[PDB]
Amino acid sequence: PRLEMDNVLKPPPEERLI
Amino acid sequence: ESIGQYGGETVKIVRIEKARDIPLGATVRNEMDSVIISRIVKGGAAEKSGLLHEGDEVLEINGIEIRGKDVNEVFDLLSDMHGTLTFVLIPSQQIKPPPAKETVIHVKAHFDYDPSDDPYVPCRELGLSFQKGDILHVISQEDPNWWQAYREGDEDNQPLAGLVPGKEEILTYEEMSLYHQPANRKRPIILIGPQNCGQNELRQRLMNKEKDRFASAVPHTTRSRRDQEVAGRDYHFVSRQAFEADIAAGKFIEHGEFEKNLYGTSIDSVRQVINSGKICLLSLRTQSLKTLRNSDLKPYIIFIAPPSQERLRALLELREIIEKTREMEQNNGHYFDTAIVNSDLDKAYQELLRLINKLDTEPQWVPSTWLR
Repeated sequence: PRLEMDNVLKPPPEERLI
Repeated sequence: ESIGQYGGETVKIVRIEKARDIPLGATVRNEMDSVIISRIVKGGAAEKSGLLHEGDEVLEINGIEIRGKDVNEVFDLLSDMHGTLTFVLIPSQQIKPPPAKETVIHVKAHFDYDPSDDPYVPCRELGLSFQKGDILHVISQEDPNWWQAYREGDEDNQPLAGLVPGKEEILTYEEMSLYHQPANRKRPIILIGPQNCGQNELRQRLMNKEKDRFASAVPHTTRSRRDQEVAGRDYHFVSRQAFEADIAAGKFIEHGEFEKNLYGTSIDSVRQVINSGKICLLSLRTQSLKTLRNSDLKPYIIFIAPPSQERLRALLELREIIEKTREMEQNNGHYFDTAIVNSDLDKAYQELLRLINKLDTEPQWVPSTWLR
């Protein structure tokens, strides 16, 4: 398996308003 | 203003005015230790200046080390800042098209949306609520999954746009047509749903227990190729510019970032697997289903779900069950063909296999647009 491709499946980093 | 660095790259210095207790209108996400400008909100100082771009890394602001900070710290910090803000940036490597005239699109909502009930909302502070019949002024669709919009009748001086779901036109009845899976052109089996519901497990169990039938689309990466890796089968190893160009050219089904490198599955990657006579196996985030269905890949999407809340408690940390079931309330889009309630992997696998096998003998209903 490709370890990296399983990671990008996880939800993207939350954003925060500046 | 630009300054060259001894070891690193060339940095970019921009100056934007900030008003006390008034946000610039830009959002930041953490990618590893880095702080990245992830989104420019219309109606703020950040947008008007045109000095900040999506993908810009923030190294320093007014002498403060920003790199290494959690975005929650960056949030608290800029909330307490005002006056001229001097940014030190590693300029974005993304490729946005030449500035188009601001095109507004006015829509009427036929569904209710409360962003506080949305787990997927990228920046909760920017969530814009609306009800059936509300008119929305969609200022930006640059992000197909999150449109920037103002709601007509919003009594407060906004002044920033809000984020709303970027749904395609879903009708009440969608016209369907039968499609027989050709013998030598298998439909890509695509799995969606919550994270820890054994989805990744079921894939590998298919890829291994029936190695001859299934295959995986060769993804792209910006990561330099390693020693025991082949430039053909492991990844399509490309430069960051090439990857960024392909992203803009709509060449990717889904792409993400892992450890300061980009990874993604291209449309051609899947179309090549289809043409081999093998079954393409692919896990996607529900978000990426939009790009997927708009191509002629004729995918067969299977929803992988956990059991009920009570049945989940029987099998079972606590923050995980809350997250799954919350994602399950949002499954109402129903773009998938069939759902599989994974309680036992062996029970789920056999049902999964049975579904995949049945495509050989039994024709399926697809949107009529796929055949016409």
